[PDB]
Amino acid sequence: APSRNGMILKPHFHKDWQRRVATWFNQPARKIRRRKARQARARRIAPRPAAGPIRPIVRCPTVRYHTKVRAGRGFSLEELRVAGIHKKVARTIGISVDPRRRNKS
Amino acid sequence: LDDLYGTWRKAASLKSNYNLPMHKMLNTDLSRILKSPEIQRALRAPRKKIH
Amino acid sequence: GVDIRHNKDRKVRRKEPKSQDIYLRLLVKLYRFLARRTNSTFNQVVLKRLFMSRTNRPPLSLSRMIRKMKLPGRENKTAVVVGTVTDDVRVQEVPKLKVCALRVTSRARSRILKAGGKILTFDQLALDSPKGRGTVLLSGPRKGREVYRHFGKAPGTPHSHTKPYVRSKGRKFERARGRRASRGYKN
Amino acid sequence: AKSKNHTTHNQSRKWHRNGIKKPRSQRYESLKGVDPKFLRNMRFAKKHNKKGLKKMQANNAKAMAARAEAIKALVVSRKLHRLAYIAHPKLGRRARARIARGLR
Amino acid sequence: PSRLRKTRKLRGHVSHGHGRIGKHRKHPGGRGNAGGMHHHRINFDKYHPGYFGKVGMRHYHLKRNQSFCPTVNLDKLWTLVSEQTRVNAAKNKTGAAPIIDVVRSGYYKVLGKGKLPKQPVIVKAKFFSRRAEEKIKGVGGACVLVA
RNA sequence: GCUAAAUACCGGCACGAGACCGAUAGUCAACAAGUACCGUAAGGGAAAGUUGAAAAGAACUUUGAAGAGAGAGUUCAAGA
RNA sequence: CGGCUACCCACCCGACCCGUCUUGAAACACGGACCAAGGAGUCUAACACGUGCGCGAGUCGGGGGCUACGAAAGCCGCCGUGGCGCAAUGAAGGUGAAGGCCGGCGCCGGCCGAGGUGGGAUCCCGAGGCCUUCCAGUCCGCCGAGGGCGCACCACCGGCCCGUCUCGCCCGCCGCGCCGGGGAGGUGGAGCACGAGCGCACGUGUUAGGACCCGAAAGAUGGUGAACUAUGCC
RNA sequence: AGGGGCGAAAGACUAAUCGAACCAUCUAGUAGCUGGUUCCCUCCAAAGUUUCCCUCAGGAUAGCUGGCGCUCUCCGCAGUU
RNA sequence: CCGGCUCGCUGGUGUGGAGCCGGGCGUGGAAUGCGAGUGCCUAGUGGGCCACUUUUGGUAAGCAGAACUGGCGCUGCGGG
RNA sequence: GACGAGUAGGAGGGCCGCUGCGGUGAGCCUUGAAGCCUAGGGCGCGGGCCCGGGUGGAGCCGCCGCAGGUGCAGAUCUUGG
Ligand SMILES: [Mg+2]
Ligand SMILES: [Mg+2]
Ligand SMILES: [Mg+2]
Ligand SMILES: [Mg+2]
Ligand SMILES: [Mg+2]
Ligand SMILES: [Mg+2]
Ligand SMILES: [Mg+2]
Ligand SMILES: [Mg+2]
Ligand SMILES: [Mg+2]
Ligand SMILES: [Mg+2]
Ligand SMILES: [Mg+2]
Ligand SMILES: [Mg+2]
Ligand SMILES: [Mg+2]
Ligand SMILES: [Mg+2]
Ligand SMILES: [Mg+2]
Ligand SMILES: [Mg+2]
Ligand SMILES: [Mg+2]
Ligand SMILES: [Mg+2]
Ligand SMILES: [Mg+2]
Ligand SMILES: [Mg+2]
Ligand SMILES: [Mg+2]
Ligand SMILES: [Mg+2]
Ligand SMILES: [Mg+2]
Ligand SMILES: [Mg+2]
Ligand SMILES: [Mg+2]
Ligand SMILES: [Mg+2]
Ligand SMILES: [Mg+2]
Ligand SMILES: [Mg+2]
Ligand SMILES: [Mg+2]
Ligand SMILES: [Mg+2]
Ligand SMILES: [Mg+2]
Ligand SMILES: [Mg+2]
Ligand SMILES: [Mg+2]
Ligand SMILES: [Mg+2]
Ligand SMILES: [Mg+2]
Ligand SMILES: [Mg+2]
Ligand SMILES: [Mg+2]
Ligand SMILES: [Mg+2]
Ligand SMILES: [Mg+2]
Ligand SMILES: [Mg+2]
Ligand SMILES: [Mg+2]
Ligand SMILES: [Mg+2]
Ligand SMILES: [Mg+2]
Ligand SMILES: [Mg+2]
Ligand SMILES: [Mg+2]
Ligand SMILES: [Mg+2]
Ligand SMILES: [Mg+2]
Ligand SMILES: [Mg+2]
Ligand SMILES: [Mg+2]
Ligand SMILES: [Mg+2]
Ligand SMILES: [Mg+2]
Ligand SMILES: [Mg+2]
Ligand SMILES: [Mg+2]
Ligand SMILES: [Mg+2]
Ligand SMILES: [Mg+2]
Repeated sequence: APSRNGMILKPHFHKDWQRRVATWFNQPARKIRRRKARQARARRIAPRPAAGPIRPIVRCPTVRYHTKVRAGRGFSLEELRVAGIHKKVARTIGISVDPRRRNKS
Repeated sequence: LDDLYGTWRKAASLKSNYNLPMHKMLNTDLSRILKSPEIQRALRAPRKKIH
Repeated sequence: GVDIRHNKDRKVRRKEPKSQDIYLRLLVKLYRFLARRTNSTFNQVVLKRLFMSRTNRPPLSLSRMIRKMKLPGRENKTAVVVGTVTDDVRVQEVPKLKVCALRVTSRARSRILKAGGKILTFDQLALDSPKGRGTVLLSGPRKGREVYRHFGKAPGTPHSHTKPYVRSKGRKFERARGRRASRGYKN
Repeated sequence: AKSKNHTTHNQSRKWHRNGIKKPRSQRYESLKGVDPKFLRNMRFAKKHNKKGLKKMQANNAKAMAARAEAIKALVVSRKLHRLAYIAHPKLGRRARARIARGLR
Repeated sequence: PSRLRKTRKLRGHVSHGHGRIGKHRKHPGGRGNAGGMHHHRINFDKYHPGYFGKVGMRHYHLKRNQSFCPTVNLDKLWTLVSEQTRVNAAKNKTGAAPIIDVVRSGYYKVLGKGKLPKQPVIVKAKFFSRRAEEKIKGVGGACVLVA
């Protein structure tokens, strides 16, 4: 029985949603757990960078974001061979490598 | 404190963009405001004769 | 008994603000005294607009006050807005202004001061002018809120341009039956 | 399970409780529903009103001068009445002054 | 809070603010939007016109990035660049005009709505409206297209 | 065909906390509780906390067979 | 001696037992021996409206990261990605929101520049006047015939944007083409026409959830019974 | 062994349950139909009527009502003549 | 009412009509009474009944169905 | 100055009532708190509240804000007597 004026609504509560509901009461605890693991990792690799290896310059694919530059997955093999860095030693010295990247530019 | 919350004319140097909230009124002394010649001159005669 | 109907025997008008802001109540006290002890109705109108709620005093933009103070005759007057003076970015040159408002945004006041204006609150406005002489009282667009698009004659009715309540404007949402002359009828 | 069909008993009282108000007549009624050809003629007249401005201004100036020179060319009982005249504040001030002197 | 709700003042009244003749039953009018075509026809026609039926073509795999094209107006055009750019261009005597790269700001299409101040500009956008371009030409300026 | 990490946890071990509940409440169960008890069986399934600081739990006399009284005594208090 | 009130008794008047359904209840209508304890519009999400606060054409760290109560609190800004708003219309290809005047040959240079009318709270000017002996006389105020610029807002007339219909004449070229653009007049739009939104909190109403509390006749899934009884056999 | 068994056939018996046994779960199944719906005071104050519905014990929608206000005053309106 | 423009509509006729400006007239042009106007959210209701007069079916009905007004419902009090 | 009815229903004021939380009363309290009884003194229209007397032996309340599993005469209401 809808009222005089208002929206028509189609809530997705017709299933047994109460049986499967996730609550974030452990959010601060998980933040602390991530923080402690991150610090433990950082002190484990004493001189190595905390953020890990180095990732390449990459611009987003879609038209909406082709004017912005983000972080990449890894340096392409063509880029590595131009730089004179072996594909097996780059990861050892801390360079992210993924062989699937092409270079059309 | 001044570097934390900023001055009236200087914004906070440690916050990204913050400044002290401006007062809705400056001279809060209501009695002093009322008991001044400027306002009292432009007033009507009182009527304190209870009928 | 009496043949008196009490449907409207009680006025619905306000007598005090519905907010606990102490600064607003102090200004209310000041203008209460001025309204009851002066013969000028300007204070009474200011007192009423002080009593009015947030939505009844929409934020008057800088462009509106510039255009309204640009009218001939009211040169170097005092523009008084009971609401809020907000910065408007679609304007380049700001003349010297005499602004009296409850609050002005951080960059609007900077723009006016840079232009050479002066912003004074109501407590100092009373000292400058008890009766409000040499002042122009301005109000923002009270119908400017988006909710007024939904009010009036009901939608889906001939000669009624009312925005319907749609969860998402799009192709499939309330476009077929009552909107077209093909799928049934159109109003 | 029969029941009564139609009733109009309390409706008049319901109407008059809020009053059967006539529509609020307002000046300059809208022009919807008029003959489109006549409407087009009116819109064209309002569109081309601007060009006939200088002649209108001159005629208004001549009329104003005509009226300006025209205006230049043109340019119960007595005892109760007396007591009311005295009792009047503005016009009885001198009479009250004299009767005050008369008492002295 | 439940302290200020109406239920606190409904204690002592039998019907709890729901009527005595027609009791507050569970679902007297069906569940949700039931009977929109049958017994809620008046409401769904007086308040939701066009609700029933399909219209238009169907776009199966729709991606918002292809149609992504935010627009800006000429009144806000000068707001994108700093104030000192405009004042220096106005003060400039050699006739050099500032270049406004609206793409860097984040708008692809430029629409000409507001008054444009009398000052030469070079608007470097992705799309232009006819009135926007003619306003720029009329005020004195250039339009640069980029991909 | 293999592969940690970030991810899920009302079973289990050991923990900390609560704007929660306070013995008709809160788990069915604060106690010899999934016990007593019923059904052939699958299964169903309770009620039930408060002596006193310390038993100092009332020596001894008296009627009655005794239950149980009348004195006396312990205890700040047997109106514990 | 005073104490209406709270204990009992006596008298006069009134006085049918509560709840609920019903047009109509004290009803020969249903529930009700009495007492104690428990007991029924709560919570999540969405929307709308109104109110309070902050900021304001911006607004919001809700996710992540840095530093007993504290699982709090503060900070990030080249973590505002993203949501909402700032632009609508069309099914879509798409398009996407004032103009007028002057001089030269539809085009070039310059000027004015972002509607009009009626009602409009307030504000501005002022024909005179507000007396202490009387005259001229100034300064500070106050009232006022009349005249104005007119907030918000209402009504109408205009104008602009997108779809569509009709009548049309022009304009541009890197590829003069089944090319692209422009006018006037009607019409449809949840539009513009000098912002009003965003976040949080409160109240109300509706909805989906057990959804104010108790209540079925039923349906499905998986298991237990021939120790009574029905029947066959030994 | 349950929509199955068995019936010299009564829809009879199938553990006091048979025109479809018992137990647990789905399940707090749905109910336009009954019952109940908890403190005080103040103020305002109704309808059983129009239209539509496989609609008649119900709803949606107008009407009646309340609340919140807002724009003005010290011209307008009227169950009247 | 008085002048002056506009019109692509209609025309012998500055014809018709409409629109837009300017100017003037306050004894505020029946009585009486009353401060009005306007915008949002919204419960409950959607089984009625009775009475004067009008009136349909039925002989008639504390019958059934209509119209105006007033009541009961929602309402106590004095009288019957 | 005028007015005071009221079912369903709506709104407002509660220095009406219960539980817990943050503040606050140099708050109360074994020289006696909560609870309970009382032919006691009262106040407030009313929700209810403050003192007096008896039992009790260990916790309790006022004000400003916050939160709710917050008020019973019924429901062939549940448990117990
Ligand atoms: Mg309803
Ligand atoms: Mg990382
Ligand atoms: Mg009376
Ligand atoms: Mg009212
Ligand atoms: Mg009630
Ligand atoms: Mg009832
Ligand atoms: Mg109902
Ligand atoms: Mg409901
Ligand atoms: Mg049908
Ligand atoms: Mg694997
Ligand atoms: Mg902790
Ligand atoms: Mg117990
Ligand atoms: Mg107990
Ligand atoms: Mg228990
Ligand atoms: Mg017990
Ligand atoms: Mg005991
Ligand atoms: Mg006990
Ligand atoms: Mg004792
Ligand atoms: Mg004891
Ligand atoms: Mg009697
Ligand atoms: Mg009943
Ligand atoms: Mg019923
Ligand atoms: Mg009956
Ligand atoms: Mg009764
Ligand atoms: Mg009887
Ligand atoms: Mg009976
Ligand atoms: Mg019954
Ligand atoms: Mg009985
Ligand atoms: Mg109780
Ligand atoms: Mg609001
Ligand atoms: Mg969205
Ligand atoms: Mg609503
Ligand atoms: Mg609910
Ligand atoms: Mg059930
Ligand atoms: Mg079925
Ligand atoms: Mg056998
Ligand atoms: Mg078989
Ligand atoms: Mg048979
Ligand atoms: Mg069956
Ligand atoms: Mg239930
Ligand atoms: Mg009343
Ligand atoms: Mg029904
Ligand atoms: Mg309600
Ligand atoms: Mg009914
Ligand atoms: Mg009916
Ligand atoms: Mg009848
Ligand atoms: Mg009734
Ligand atoms: Mg009545
Ligand atoms: Mg009566
Ligand atoms: Mg008689
Ligand atoms: Mg009353
Ligand atoms: Mg609690
Ligand atoms: Mg007693
Ligand atoms: Mg002890
Ligand atoms: Mg009871």
